[PDB]
Amino acid sequence: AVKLKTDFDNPRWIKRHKHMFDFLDINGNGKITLDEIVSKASDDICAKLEATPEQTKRHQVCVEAFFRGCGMEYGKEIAFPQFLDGWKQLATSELKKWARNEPTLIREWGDAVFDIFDDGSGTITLDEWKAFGKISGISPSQEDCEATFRHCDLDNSGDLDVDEMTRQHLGFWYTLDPEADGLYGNGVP
Ligand SMILES: O=C1N2C=C(c3ccc(O)cc3)N=C(Cc3ccccc3)C2=N[C@@]1(Cc1ccc(O)cc1)OO
Repeated sequence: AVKLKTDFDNPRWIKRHKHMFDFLDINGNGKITLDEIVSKASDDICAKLEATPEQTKRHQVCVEAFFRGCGMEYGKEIAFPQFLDGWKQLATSELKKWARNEPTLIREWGDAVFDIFDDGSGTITLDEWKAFGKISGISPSQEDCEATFRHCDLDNSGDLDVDEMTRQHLGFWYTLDPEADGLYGNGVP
C-alpha cells in the first residue's frame, strides 16, 4: 500500500534530496540548470547505454518534463532551497495523478529508462541495473544495486519491473515511505 501522505519537513526527506542535488551539482558551486541535467541524460547516459536516437529523445522529453516539474528550466540556475520547494510541488502533483491512476512523470521516465534495456519486456536485470547505477552515478556500488534487488519484489526470473520500481520511487522520492527505505542500498540516504 503506497504511502501517499507527504513528509516534507522531515530531515531525512530533505537530506535525500540534498544528497541528490549535490550529486547533480558536479562543479560544487551550489547551482544546477536544466541544461546540465539534460546533458547528463542524453550526452552521458543515453550515449553510454547505446540508446537509439528515438529512445534518447523519449528519455530526454521525460527528463525535461520531470525536472520542469520541480521548477527547473534551461538557462535558469537553481539553488537548493528553490529546488526543494520545486520538489514539494512535484510530489504534490504526482501523488494526485497516482491517486487518479493518471500516469505520473516518474512512471513515464521509468518507461523511457526500461525501454533502453528491453528481450521482453518492461524488465531490467540485475546486471543491467548495475550498469545503470554506474553510468548514471546514482548507485555505482554493485553491492548497493544488489541491495536494491533484494529490497524490491522481483519477477519470476529475478528481474525488476517498472511497476515495482515506480511504486518504490513514489515512496522514496515523494513520501519518505518507510517501505521504500533502503531502495538504493547505502548509496542514497
Ligand atoms: O529515479 C531515478 N533518478 C532520480 C533522480 C533524482 C534527482 C534529483 C533528486 O532530488 C531526486 C532524484 N536522479 C537520477 C539520475 C539522473 C538525473 C538526471 C538525469 C538522468 C539521470 C535518477 N535516475 C533514476 C531513473 C529512473 C526513473 C524511473 C525508474 O523506474 C528507473 C530509473 O533511477 O535511479
